[PDB]
Amino acid sequence: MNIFEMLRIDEGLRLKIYKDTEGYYEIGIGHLLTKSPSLNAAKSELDKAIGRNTNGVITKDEAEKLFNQDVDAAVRGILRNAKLKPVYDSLDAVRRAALINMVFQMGETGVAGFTNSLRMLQQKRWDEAAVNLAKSRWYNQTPNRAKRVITTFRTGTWDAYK
Amino acid sequence: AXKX
Repeated sequence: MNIFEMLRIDEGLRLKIYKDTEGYYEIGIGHLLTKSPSLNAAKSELDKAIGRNTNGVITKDEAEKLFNQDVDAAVRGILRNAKLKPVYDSLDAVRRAALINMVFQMGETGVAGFTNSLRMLQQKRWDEAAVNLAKSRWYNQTPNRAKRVITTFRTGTWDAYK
Repeated sequence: AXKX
């Protein structure tokens, strides 16, 4: 159990371009293609990522690859961000994965926006961060996922994934 | 997704 395994549970694996619960197009393991409604712009984003004509279908290996780069970018994003970095540094290993998970799903700037929730995590007020984490658009968008991540931060265990 |  780590970020790689946690994300696999949260995102699934699809070798064909798909729509998320918001109508956006993703592929592989949560790799965002485009928020534009056209399936063709999505195919286009795709061939540019891969470097080939894909017709909206990729190999599993290509999926794995993308995933690695994505997890790597989520970590880079936490490390260069002045608001997230001091938080991250302060967390144990389990909670760290919970933050990389939000970042992979919302981006550095989107997570950097959870001002109250980050103040609480930074101060080790786990119950109160969980409550603040729930008052968000994120949670109203993807509550089941958000609920598993918030339990991780609350508890510091892999309980919601087990 | 996405604090609002």
